[PDB]
Amino acid sequence: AFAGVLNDADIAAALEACKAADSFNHKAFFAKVGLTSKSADDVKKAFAIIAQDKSGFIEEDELKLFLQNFKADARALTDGETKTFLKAGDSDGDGKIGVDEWTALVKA
Ligand SMILES: [Ca+2]
Ligand SMILES: [Ca+2]
Repeated sequence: AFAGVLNDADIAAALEACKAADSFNHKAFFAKVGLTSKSADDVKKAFAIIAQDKSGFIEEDELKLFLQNFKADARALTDGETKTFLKAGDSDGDGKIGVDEWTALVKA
């Protein structure tokens, strides 16, 4: 779903690095996959994908499936990984990650 925004090479290496359960770190994934250097238009396309439906937010259960947006058969994040990722992104603490949070998080 990221064809045209992120290259396959980086996506391959990013998934590879966080292979073992609990090895995931969103900041490392962002950097390796090439997200932090993308335009505002691509960063919003990325949000629309990860957020799945049209609730306008990345709900926790959606976050858990973060890696699958890149590779269909990727593993789901662990409860631990999901919580760490959510905690760092959910600035307003409403339990989910909205667009502003996403934009900001990608800039941190
Ligand atoms: Ca959603
Ligand atoms: Ca939030």
